Amino acid sequence: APRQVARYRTDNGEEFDVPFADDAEIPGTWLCRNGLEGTLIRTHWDMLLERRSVEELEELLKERL
Amino acid sequence: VRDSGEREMRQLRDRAQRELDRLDEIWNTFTKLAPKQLIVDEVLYRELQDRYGEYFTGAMGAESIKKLIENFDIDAEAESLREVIRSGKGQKKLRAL
Amino acid sequence: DFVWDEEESEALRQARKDAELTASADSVRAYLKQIGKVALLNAEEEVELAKRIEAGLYATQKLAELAEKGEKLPVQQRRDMQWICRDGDRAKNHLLEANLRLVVSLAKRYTGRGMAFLDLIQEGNLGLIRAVEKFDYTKGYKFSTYATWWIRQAITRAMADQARTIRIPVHMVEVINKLGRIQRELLQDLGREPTPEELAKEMDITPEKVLEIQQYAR
Amino acid sequence: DVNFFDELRIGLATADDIRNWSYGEVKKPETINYRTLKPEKDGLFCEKIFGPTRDWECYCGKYKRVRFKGIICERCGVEVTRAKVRRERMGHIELAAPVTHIWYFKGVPSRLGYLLDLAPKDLEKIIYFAAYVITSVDDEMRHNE
Amino acid sequence: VDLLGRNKAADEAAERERREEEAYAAGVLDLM
Amino acid sequence: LYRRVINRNNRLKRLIDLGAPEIIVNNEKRMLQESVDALFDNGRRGRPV
Amino acid sequence: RQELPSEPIPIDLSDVTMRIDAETAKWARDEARKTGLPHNEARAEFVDVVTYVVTERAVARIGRGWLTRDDKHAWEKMRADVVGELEDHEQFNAALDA
Amino acid sequence: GSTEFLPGSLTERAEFEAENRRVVAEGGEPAAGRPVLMGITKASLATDS
Ligand SMILES: [Zn+2]
Repeated sequence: APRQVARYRTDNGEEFDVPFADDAEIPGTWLCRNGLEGTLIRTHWDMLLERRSVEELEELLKERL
Repeated sequence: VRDSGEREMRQLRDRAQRELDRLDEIWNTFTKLAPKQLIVDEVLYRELQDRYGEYFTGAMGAESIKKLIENFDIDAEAESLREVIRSGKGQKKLRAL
Repeated sequence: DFVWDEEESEALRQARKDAELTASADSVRAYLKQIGKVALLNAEEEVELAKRIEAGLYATQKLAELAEKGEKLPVQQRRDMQWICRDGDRAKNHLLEANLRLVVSLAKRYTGRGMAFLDLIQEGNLGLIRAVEKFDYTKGYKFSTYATWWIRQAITRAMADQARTIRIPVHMVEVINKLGRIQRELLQDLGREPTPEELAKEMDITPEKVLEIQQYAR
Repeated sequence: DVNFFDELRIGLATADDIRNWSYGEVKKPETINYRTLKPEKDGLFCEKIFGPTRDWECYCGKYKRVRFKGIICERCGVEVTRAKVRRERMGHIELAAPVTHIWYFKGVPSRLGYLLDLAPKDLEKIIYFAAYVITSVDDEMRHNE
Repeated sequence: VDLLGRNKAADEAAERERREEEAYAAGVLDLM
Repeated sequence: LYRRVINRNNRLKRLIDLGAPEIIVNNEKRMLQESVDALFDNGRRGRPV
Repeated sequence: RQELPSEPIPIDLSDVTMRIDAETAKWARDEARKTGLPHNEARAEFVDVVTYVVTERAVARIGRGWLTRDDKHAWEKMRADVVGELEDHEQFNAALDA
Repeated sequence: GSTEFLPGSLTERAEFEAENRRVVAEGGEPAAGRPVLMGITKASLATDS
């Protein structure tokens, strides 16, 4: 088959190759062999807002200052 | 009142004396501190940190073992063991082997 | 008091045998040493801590907005906001530190059923993390009683989870199999589930041993 | 080439060897999919890591027949290849904290204990977070101060 | 000898030690 | 066993993200160590899973 | 030859600073003598009795407030931990041998 | 001597002689060895593979 190639890099300094088909496009970011995300070469606040109107929080922060 | 005093004056000074001896324990532990020594008393370890943390490094877990291995020098221990084998006898020599 | 009857001798015989594992997860002693000592906190101090926590969370929200959309106030005010977020983090840490022994005292009730004491303590600790995330100064409760429900429900969920670290002893499997067989036979012939007295009668053991062995069954 | 299979050597693998063997990091505790019996993405049976269960069958179906070889699908990362690769392709898990290997800690004699001159009881206390060990001391600073 | 008897653990330790040094003497220590 | 190891590792990552105090974090580390030991040689230490 | 402490002997458990005293030594010696075995055999009973007394006191101190004997499983495992720590305790063993 | 052999360890006679001749041809003291008679069971246990 006719083919193509691309490459990706990760912030640790490692680089990886990926063959593709000729009729294939290229993603911009890729989960590499390393397992990291590489580049082509319920949180507490969610819980607090649920039980608050932010004007209460604005007053709460204003008191701190 | 005399009996109450014989309890009070005794126990009040005794607790302070025990604390004063605990300070000597802390200093004597610091002066002989060396790598690979275990410290199990959390009070003693915390006091050692609070006083002299910048002079040493303690840790637990497999990460502490990794740091010990990094600091390890194979040749020195191997040659020390060889020196021991041709000098000691019995269980000491056997353990060295 | 002083007693050295045969039961105490048998207990020490068992203790020496159990002592063959050094860092046993069933022992909380090292964990207790690691907790250290922090005083029990009254309602006013706990609500103060919760107030600081929520203030720090809101400060984090606004600081995150201002870190991106510009509109940054001069550095002198930004420094006070930078102080508020750190204060909130410290308040959360202190409020969690205050209840580790509560987690321990809640966990001690579930021991002997298969999970180690320290694993139950970890589940209770995570229940406590859940508790601090839902606590509310508006409701006005003592944090201990409120977080007790979260700790115990987390412990039950871990216990009632199909995938768990059940670590039954090697020296109990045979007697548990015998217990199962005898209970099955007694159920089939008696017409009803056997009371531990009948089981003890059949197994030639004291009934409280029946009640102890039955805890490992699942 | 079995004609040059002359000796077999064994040794300790380092983290870099484990990372070089592996095709990808297992991220999720998932099994085969309960909903459809397909492998989960990033699970212990992930096809993107360990290869496709069925020959030359792309996960997203953009390549599905024998004539295609070796191509990575740009949309799901699975390689269009023979299924036998699932018997040979290795994975790995990246630990957030170091762990000691049980063979070299447990089992008399204690390899780690003998290497570090640590009694097995003390090493066990250290490893399972029950005691503190002093790792290094700046001896000269203490000596002068 | 009857009044005092023998200490079991000390005898066991002496036995295991004796086996260790005898294995060393025989030159087959690493196999035991 | 692999599932248990992955669970413990992910929860340890989460706890380190949450900024939990060292006691809880390193208790989870102890659990991770035990899970890996069970993965390699289950019965070698103490009582097995 | 079955001596008693002249003054209390600090044991210095890592967390509870236990001690063995005249009353405990006297009572353990009486139990060992009652056992009727030879001296080098009743030594084991003496060691067991002293270990039991020290261990129970130590666990009662560790379990202050939050732990009681009705927590049979937690109590027994805590006792096992303390016994294991005592067994390798050099100072405790040296005192008993004295 | 001047070899890498561990004292007290068992060594194949051929390897022993080979390393001794290597070191003595390189100025080192050859290792000293004592022949040991072994039963077929212990000889089997002492295999090199
Ligand atoms: Zn695809």
